[PDB]
Amino acid sequence: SHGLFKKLGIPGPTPLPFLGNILSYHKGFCMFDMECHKKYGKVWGFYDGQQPVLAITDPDMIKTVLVKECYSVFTNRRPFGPVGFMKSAISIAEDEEWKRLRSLLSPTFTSGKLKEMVPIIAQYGDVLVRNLRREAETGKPVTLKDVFGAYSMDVITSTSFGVNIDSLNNPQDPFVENTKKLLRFDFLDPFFLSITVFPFLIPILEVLNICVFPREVTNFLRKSVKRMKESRLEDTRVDFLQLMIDSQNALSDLELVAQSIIFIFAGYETTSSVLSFIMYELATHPDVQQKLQEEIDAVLPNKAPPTYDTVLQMEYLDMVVNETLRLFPIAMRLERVCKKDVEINGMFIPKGVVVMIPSYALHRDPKYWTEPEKFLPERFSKKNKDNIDPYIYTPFGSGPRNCIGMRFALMNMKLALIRVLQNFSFKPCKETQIPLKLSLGGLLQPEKPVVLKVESR
Ligand SMILES: CC(C)c1nc(CN(C)C(=O)N[C@H](C(=O)N[C@@H](Cc2ccccc2)C[C@H](O)[C@H](Cc2ccccc2)NC(=O)OCc2cncs2)C(C)C)cs1
Ligand code: HEM
Repeated sequence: SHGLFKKLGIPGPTPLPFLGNILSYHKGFCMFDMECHKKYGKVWGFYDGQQPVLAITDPDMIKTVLVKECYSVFTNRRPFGPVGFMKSAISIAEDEEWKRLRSLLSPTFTSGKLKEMVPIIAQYGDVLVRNLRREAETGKPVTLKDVFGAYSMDVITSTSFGVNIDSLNNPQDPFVENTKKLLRFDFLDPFFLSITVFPFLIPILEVLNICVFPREVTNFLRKSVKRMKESRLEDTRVDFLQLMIDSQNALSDLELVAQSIIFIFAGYETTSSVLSFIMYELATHPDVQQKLQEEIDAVLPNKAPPTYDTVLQMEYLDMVVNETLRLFPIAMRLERVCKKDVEINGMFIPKGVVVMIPSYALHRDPKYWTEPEKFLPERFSKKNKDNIDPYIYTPFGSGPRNCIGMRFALMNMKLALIRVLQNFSFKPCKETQIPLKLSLGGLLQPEKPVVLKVESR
């Protein structure tokens, strides 16, 4: 296996027996991707254990695997460990299975359904400002992840299940406590390092009922979803939950739970993380924060409530969101398994190979971005906008397998940002880590929580 890239004429770091190039992930795989792009150029290959991983950076080639040949050859993501029943979760499912889950869940975020959620989200936006104002009162340092996380949990559960768990008023909320423990992918943990280097273990762990997701956490989610499912079949809004309930009358019970777990995690974890990164960038760039507040005041004079339409009018807010996602992409890498031998744009790719798009590296690539390490919202303005390649910058992925919650995530975060900024200003304090350093974990997260001071306007 370790002689594949050598044989095909593809550059790459020399692999070690059994480990492949996995030890290079000691200072984060993003740095590894950066160094490989600089050292080897437009394409290179490395090995995760025995698994060949081909990294591509050419726009047209990226478009070919993410869009053109999605259903035909690059249909699924890389298997990543024992998943138990979560094998049915849409993001983990493959081929035809994934195809039906996709069409089934697709109606969830139509433009019409998104608009209906605005007032629902607003209730939580109001509680968010209230909680933050308390922090502004005491003047104590604020851990963004907690407050923004509770807001995110409340929003995803209400809009998806029509149930208000009121996380914004219950700090030890079991939903957040459990969800934040759902997946702690860490290469320093022997379990995750082992299954990544030796995939043959996966089948064995599945028999043993050993899962990457803690049994205690999934049990909790399973019970929680059942409860909410009941409250709906017993009471006298077509939402995520309804869509799945309707299918049952070919979706099985655990299967419905599997999708629910994906939505809860994405709505809570992924959303609150990006909000934290955005507020960090705003606190360390007062001119950007000041300028953003002015746009909001101009569009919504005297703290007027935001609306679906006015959210879309805010050009700078959108430039700020996009720029933060460029520097801190939750998708540090995008991947597709090559499920059959094929050539694309002049390059041959053997079956079984994992094709990887080093997003984090491409976003900081000194060919497409001047001053790549700088937070400059202007690069996304109408003027410079069209000069950004649609396949170099894909924070939500692209093609048939892209983020199904993209429009909801952008709308929800923007609603939060608006309410918060039309009431407060965030400033860095003593507990604020600057520069901000990312953890080496599998998911996009800073090493120490982002802490900031909130001041009332
Ligand atoms: C060595 C290798 C295995 C590793 N790769 C990475 C980066 N890459 C490329 C990944 O595909 N990492 C994977 C991942 O994020 N997979 C994903 C889609 C994706 C791809 C790239 C960037 C962001 C989202 C999806 C995985 O099926 C998971 C599994 C899961 C279920 C419940 C709670 C947490 C996780 N599904 C979700 O996390 O959906 C949540 C979300 C929805 N939108 C953004 S995240 C895994 C490790 C789970 C980190 S470690
Ligand atoms: C700012 C927040 C978010 C970001 C940055 C984001 C980003 C991504 C990315 C990069 C992928 C991988 C796509 C690919 O491989 O091409 C993904 C997949 C997915 N996301 Fe998100 N996401 C976010 C929020 C959400 C939310 C809130 C939901 C749902 C409510 C959601 C549901 C999904 C699903 C189900 C998938 C898998 C799609 C499939 O396999 O068909 N995401 N997301």
